[PDB]
Amino acid sequence: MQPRRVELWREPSKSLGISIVGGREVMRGIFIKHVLEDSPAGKNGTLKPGDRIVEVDGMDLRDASHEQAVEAIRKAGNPVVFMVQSIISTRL
Amino acid sequence: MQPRRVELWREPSKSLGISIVGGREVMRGIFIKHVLEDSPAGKNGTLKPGDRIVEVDGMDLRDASHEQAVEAIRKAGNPVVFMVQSIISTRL
Repeated sequence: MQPRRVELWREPSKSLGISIVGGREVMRGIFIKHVLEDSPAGKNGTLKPGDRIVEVDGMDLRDASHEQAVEAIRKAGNPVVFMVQSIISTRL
Repeated sequence: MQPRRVELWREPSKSLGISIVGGREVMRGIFIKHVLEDSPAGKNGTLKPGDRIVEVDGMDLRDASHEQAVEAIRKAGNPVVFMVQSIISTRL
């Protein structure tokens, strides 16, 4: 599907509620591993496992390292603005 | 972590309870996207989102296409035997 914008509003003393994997190579891109249901990301509802993170707070992450992505997200203000894109998957 | 063996026992009229992403390139490797809690994969308990699928029922999937992996899993007997390896992730 098409790339889309996600604005995560931080909550004090809570993590955003995502885990990320990947980065600059079995998984070059940066992707969402998990989303905690009872969390900012869960409450948002539009960020999903398997979503590729293409930008965070204006910074291009399309050829980024795991560290650059982690850093971009941690140093983002509020809201944390992602551009994400879903990847094709198969249910078995 | 180390590669490990997972034996999924199929249940009649139920899907295995996994979704997979990736394949032969933002995600070259084959990885578990989702595991349904109330399913064979969920009941097993040892297969997790973010796990790289390296073999299925004896077939090497280390340079496999999405289609080859889907096919390997669908054509597997019972139990469906995976070799998987976790990838590093970061919680935010």
